[PDB]
Amino acid sequence: DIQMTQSPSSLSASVGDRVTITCRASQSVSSAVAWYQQKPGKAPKLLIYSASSLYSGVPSRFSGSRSGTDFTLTISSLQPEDFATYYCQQYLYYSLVTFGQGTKVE
Amino acid sequence: EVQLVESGGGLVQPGGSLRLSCAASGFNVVDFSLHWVRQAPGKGLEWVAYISSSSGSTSYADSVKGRFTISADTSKNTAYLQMNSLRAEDTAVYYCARWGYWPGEPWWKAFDYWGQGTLVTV
Amino acid sequence: CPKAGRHNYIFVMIPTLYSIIFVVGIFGNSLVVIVIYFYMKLKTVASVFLLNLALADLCFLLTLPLWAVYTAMEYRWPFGNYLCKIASASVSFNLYASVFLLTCLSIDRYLAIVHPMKSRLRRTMLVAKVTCIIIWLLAGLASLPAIIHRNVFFIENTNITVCAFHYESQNSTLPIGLGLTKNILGFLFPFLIILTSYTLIWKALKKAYDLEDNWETLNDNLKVIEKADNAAQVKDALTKMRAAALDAQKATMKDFRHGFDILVGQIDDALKLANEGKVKEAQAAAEQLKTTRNAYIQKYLERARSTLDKLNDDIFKIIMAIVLFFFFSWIPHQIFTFLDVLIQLGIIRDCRIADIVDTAMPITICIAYFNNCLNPLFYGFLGKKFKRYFLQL
Amino acid sequence: SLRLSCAASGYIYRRYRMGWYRQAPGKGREFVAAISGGSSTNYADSVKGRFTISRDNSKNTVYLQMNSLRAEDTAVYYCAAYRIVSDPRVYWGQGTQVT
Ligand SMILES: CC(C)CCC[C@@H](C)[C@H]1CC[C@H]2[C@@H]3CC=C4C[C@@H](OC(=O)CCC(=O)O)CC[C@]4(C)[C@H]3CC[C@]12C
Ligand SMILES: CC(C)CCC[C@@H](C)[C@H]1CC[C@H]2[C@@H]3CC=C4C[C@@H](OC(=O)CCC(=O)O)CC[C@]4(C)[C@H]3CC[C@]12C
Repeated sequence: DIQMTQSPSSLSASVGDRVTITCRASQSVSSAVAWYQQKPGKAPKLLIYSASSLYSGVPSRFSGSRSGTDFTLTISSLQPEDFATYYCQQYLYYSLVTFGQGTKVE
Repeated sequence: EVQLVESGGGLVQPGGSLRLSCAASGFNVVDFSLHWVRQAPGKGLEWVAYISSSSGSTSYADSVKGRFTISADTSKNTAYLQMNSLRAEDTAVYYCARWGYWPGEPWWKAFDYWGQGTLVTV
Repeated sequence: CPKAGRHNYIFVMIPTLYSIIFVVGIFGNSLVVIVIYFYMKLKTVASVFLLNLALADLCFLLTLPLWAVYTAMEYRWPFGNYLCKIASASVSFNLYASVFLLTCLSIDRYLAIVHPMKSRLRRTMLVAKVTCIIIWLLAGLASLPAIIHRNVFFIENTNITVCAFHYESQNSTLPIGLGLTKNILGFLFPFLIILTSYTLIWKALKKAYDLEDNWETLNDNLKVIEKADNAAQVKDALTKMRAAALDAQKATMKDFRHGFDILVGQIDDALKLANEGKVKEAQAAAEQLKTTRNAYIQKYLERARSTLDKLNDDIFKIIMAIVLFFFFSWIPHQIFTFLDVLIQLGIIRDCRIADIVDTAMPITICIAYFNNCLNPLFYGFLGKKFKRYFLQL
Repeated sequence: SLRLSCAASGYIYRRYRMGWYRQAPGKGREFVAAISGGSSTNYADSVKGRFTISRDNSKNTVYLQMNSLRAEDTAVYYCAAYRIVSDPRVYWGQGTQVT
């Protein structure tokens, strides 16, 4: 039962700004952390897998890093389409999946 | 192309039974582990259950164990989620996702493809 | 501003301190040479370079001490012109020889720690001797300007005579070139090479520690699985086991990654039985993780434990202590050599700073002379502490 | 008779003691005159009275003015700039062999 905590419950930002979202894990989960982006009324879309690997079809602005237990999602060039809810995930095992709480960006 | 389609949702009285489904296309269920992620209205995503068309390792969330029964039918290339004894906390939108098996990069990709989701209200 | 002076205390403190440095350093370096040549024979590349470093320090302590009497009474040099040349070339000779030997020591440590098998043994001792020959030749050839140009110089009408550097041009680029090679080739490039070598050593040390630390988490939780029966504690033990296996696989090529692929495969198999409410099968399935440890991961674990043991060697602590102390003792000299080389070029035109630089250069030579005396004290760590037996005997 | 000059650099002129040395076949470099460097003008034998060393703080040049030029005064005159304190260095200029 690894609990994922997301630091910013909300993050107001302007177009072209750089935002950072941070995740923390109860235990060590290696790099088994994925980042999602859910727009209202739509299913989430995977952005970064393995905590540092950009998914195919995703703009290179998105980035992820891991420093031990702390996982950070960073976008350096925010765009009008970046305004969505960004979730966290630890996927160390099939039955051990826990998501974050959400980082609605406005 | 790869696509997951959910069906079988609706509105039922509390304590009722529902039979959710997750159709698949563009990939096989044998080489992918199909999960069920639930998002309560106004809340975040929480994992519910998962099934394998492989040997058959299944699991459920601690807050949902005993009343849910996930199943897979590789002949029809779809996964089902049996629901019974539904409580008021089970009202949410259920997404079915896919997740590769451990050997290789498919496991590291997490829920690469999701489904449009189906709404269940009790 | 032209009228100044700080020789009231310099002319008395330095000569006594110089004599103390001379005696202590000569005794310590003689002991270091004696132990490195008889108590622990020249069977390693590191001992060959360390013996050469001790010999270079002995040469500096034997050919400079005429500077102690040169500064003892004013700056008079009532010695031979050859003595002035061989006492003024010794600063450059010691700097270049010691810094080159320290770079070669860092390179040897890098090779011995992070390329255990890429470097042979028979072909390195000869290479070490040839490198020492080339280092001594390079240090001697880089001290040739101080032999050709340094000369005795009678001051005006009075009989006071000094060992002066004779530049046969007012706008001569030799002082700038000599003072810059002493900064670049004598300090900068060797320091960069040593930093790269020690960072690459640290990078491999971190990778070796990561594999063993992550395997320790795998080992402790394996014993927890056997000594537990509740169908629950097995799950948390494997949860920490799976994460450790994934983290260890990131250390490192195909065989190493493959070996950890079955390891996480067995962990998942144990979690499948643990999630099914079976403890004996979960405990039984967790036992095969030891069988796959020997097949693939054991050969990589030993290469990591051995690498970490090399950090605990006395020769590693001594070499890095010598390297660090050398760059701390010589950095006052290179800073003021760069400060002085700027004044000649006209980059800085300030009388106040010029007096500071002039009064600081004798102290910088004093500090660099102190490095040779404190080097043999680092050897008093362990293993080489058998010199106490030799002294009593 | 004639006057010699020494176009020194700015760094040498400010600090170093600039003077004249003389060399003839059969003898080494013997001191003649000196100026600047924080000390007073120093003169050698047989040149104390006749030879005059001057100063120019604008053109960056020291002049050795000699008027008699008799006996065996003829030799090669070398301009030296020595800073004794700290590391002694001597900056020898181009020689000039007089008649
Ligand atoms: C100032 C310049 C022009 C000359 C300086 C003298 C060098 C030619 C001397 C001084 C120190 C000597 C070194 C001192 C110690 C050793 C270790 C020595 O190793 C052994 O005794 C074991 C191997 C063997 O049997 O040759 C090999 C020679 C070497 C590098 C010596 C080679 C000759 C060196 C470099
Ligand atoms: C004016 C002077 C006194 C300033 C200090 C200079 C030296 C006395 C210092 C500088 C670098 C120091 C060394 C830096 C590193 C080490 C390694 C250290 O051993 C380890 O490697 C411990 C850590 C580990 O094993 O990971 C023991 C102390 C030692 C020799 C230090 C001893 C003291 C040294 C030589």
